[PDB]
Amino acid sequence: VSVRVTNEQQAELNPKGINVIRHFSDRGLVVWGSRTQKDDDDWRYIPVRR
Amino acid sequence: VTSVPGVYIEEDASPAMSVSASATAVPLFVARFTPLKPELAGVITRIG
Amino acid sequence: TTTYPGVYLSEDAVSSFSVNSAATAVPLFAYDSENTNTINKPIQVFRNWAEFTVEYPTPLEDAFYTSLSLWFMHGGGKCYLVNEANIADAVAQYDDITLIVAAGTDTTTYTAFTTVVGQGYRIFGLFDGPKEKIAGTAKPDEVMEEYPTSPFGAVFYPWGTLASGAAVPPSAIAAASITQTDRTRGVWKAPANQAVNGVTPAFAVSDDFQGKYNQGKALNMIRTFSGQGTVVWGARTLEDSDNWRYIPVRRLFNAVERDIQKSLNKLVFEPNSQPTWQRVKAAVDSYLHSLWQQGALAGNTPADAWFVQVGKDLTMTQEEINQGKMIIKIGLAAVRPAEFIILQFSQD
Amino acid sequence: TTTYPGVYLSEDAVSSFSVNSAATAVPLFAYDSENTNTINKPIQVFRNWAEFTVEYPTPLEDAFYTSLSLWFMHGGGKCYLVNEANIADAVAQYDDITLIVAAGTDTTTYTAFTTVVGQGYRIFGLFDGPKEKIAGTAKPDEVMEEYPTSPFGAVFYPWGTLASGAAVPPSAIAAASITQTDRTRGVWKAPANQAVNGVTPAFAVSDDFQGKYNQGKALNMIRTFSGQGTVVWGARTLEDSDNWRYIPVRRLFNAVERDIQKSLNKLVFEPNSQPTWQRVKAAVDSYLHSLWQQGALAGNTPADAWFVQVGKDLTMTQEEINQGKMIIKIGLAAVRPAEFIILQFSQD
Repeated sequence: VSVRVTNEQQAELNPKGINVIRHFSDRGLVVWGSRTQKDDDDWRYIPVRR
Repeated sequence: VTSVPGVYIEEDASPAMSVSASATAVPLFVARFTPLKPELAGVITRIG
Repeated sequence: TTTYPGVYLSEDAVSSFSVNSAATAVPLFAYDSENTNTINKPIQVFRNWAEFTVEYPTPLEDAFYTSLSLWFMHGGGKCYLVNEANIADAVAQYDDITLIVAAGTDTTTYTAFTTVVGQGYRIFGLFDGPKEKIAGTAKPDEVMEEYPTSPFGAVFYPWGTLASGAAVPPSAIAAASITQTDRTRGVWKAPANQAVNGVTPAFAVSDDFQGKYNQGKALNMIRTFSGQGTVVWGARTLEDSDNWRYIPVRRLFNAVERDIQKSLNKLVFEPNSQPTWQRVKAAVDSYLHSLWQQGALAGNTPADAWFVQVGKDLTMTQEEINQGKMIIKIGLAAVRPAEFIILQFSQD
Repeated sequence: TTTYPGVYLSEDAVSSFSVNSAATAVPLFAYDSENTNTINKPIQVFRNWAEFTVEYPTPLEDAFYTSLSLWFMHGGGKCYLVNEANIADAVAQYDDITLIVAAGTDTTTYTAFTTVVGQGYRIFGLFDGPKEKIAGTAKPDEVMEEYPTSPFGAVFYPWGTLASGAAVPPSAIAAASITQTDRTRGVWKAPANQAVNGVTPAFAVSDDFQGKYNQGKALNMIRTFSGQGTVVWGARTLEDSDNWRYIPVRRLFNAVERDIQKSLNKLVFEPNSQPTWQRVKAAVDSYLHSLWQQGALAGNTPADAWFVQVGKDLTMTQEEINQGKMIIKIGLAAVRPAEFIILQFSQD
């Protein structure tokens, strides 16, 4: 990745829902989080929308 | 309390207690003695 | 998709899963920052006795040199060595630490120990005792406020002396007793009566000086008997509550979840439905049933020994399913050491 | 609209809603404006121990350096640090502040504390005690008029001394006891018997000097016992009225509304009709029922534990509906600590 993100600012970016590309040691890069933009309980998740 | 999805670990804490008995013995004596060291002058001392 | 005519084929979507056992013993040791006869590198990784000798060619007298030489001599394995300012970093990275021992450091070690407990890393340290010769005239408590009260750790007083060379801090002696225990017979049995070799205690304690230090806190003396010698004695943690005593019942719960949490990382973001709930419930109890026959947790009719439940209205009702949460609860009753054996005679 | 022929489709208009739990602990600390060994920036934001060390490389002796080092060492999280002239701005912006502690500041802190209470921000501070050694000969009251009487706050006298370094103001010691409480078991239980580690009190108080300072106001001493050590003792707020004592029953009402007020911001300007009234009434009690099984608020037949009502003529009659108002009222009975335990023997 270009900039290395850590868990303590994952807590801030996982609300106001935007997703994140993470890096792990054992399995390498992985996508993470599956939340859409607007955050009522109607559709907060990618698959329930799709 | 939970923001990053991950997996979280958690336990149930409780002060759940039981009662066990001690012994009704081992008094103290307040007679006069002759101690050997000056720190044994006026403090309670355990004798086995 | 089904665009063109011909022969298509699909395969299965998801397969089974289960948990992998353990490692149960990877310690990191207590280097000293002001020490000279050593490398300025903070973090070293040692795997066996071979590279430890080529790095340290001369026999030294320092507390860390006498500690690793006592770890490897009773078996041992992959052990680390970090300075006393970087425990809070080394635990959060290497993902396999179990023991934090103190090789003759007390002041700045107790702060870094309770730091990584504060984030909940599920670790179990073990500490040193006072230096020499409690006189036993009085004062049972004032030697015990300098130790952080927590269900993680013990003190191991009598300071074995290692009649070959210089003194050995007793965290190394206690850590050697765990190594030949989990390799021999499980982790639920206490590092309690397995003997160590080549180490003699410097003092002869008593039969009754154990007695007044058995309540409140957990001095856990090292006492030599006739026949079996220089053995450890007493497995007790710092509190006296009826949930958390008995060091092996702590390490049983400490190692029964670090393999479930390691395995369920590949099951997140899975659909929270009915075929998931009947698959985790059928995968956890197949690990506990392998652990009940081995004598780790006691009880007949093995529905009585543990319980696992996961559902839709017994737990995690409809509104917190819409927030994505998937909560479970399992509970099990472990074994406890038979520390006191009383026996009654009669006539009938 | 239905202009042209063809296949149209619509979807649902409104969906369900529910409240999200809490944060329960975000403190801002008391910087000193005249201090030199520090940054001239008024507002700093610290998230964990990592950036605090790279900002402050040397160990200092000031009251704020000894306070944050005691916060992070017992766990802790996202904590702020503002100067003592800008509390009234920092609370109104950052939308998550819970605690206002005093790191050795009294004079200008008490004015800025009662300022943000005056707008009704629903916050809970906690203060320091007197400096050293109430002689106990006389004068139970004259040490207690310099503290602003309000149902928000406590004083925590005995000034723990932190035998590693210099002294620690007791607001940091009290704030560390809340951190390992809400993470362990809820917020309705008092920061009362959970032990802290690495801090010894400078004084030995008494058994009975607690007694004459337990009425009127709430000295709430820090006393060391045998076995468990250096524990906090007594959870009492500044007034003695039978509605507002017992610090955990204040924080229960303080945190049961900051999640409802946060959620209902997306429900304003909604039509004040019949399908609204039966939806808020069915969404609030589904949060209280999750809170009744957890042991937060006590009572059988959970219609007795709380009540929720919303309607057309039981509340908010026709004329104040025409002004737009939508008023509700809910009421619930929380739990209280068992501060006094008396037990009676007899013969029957």
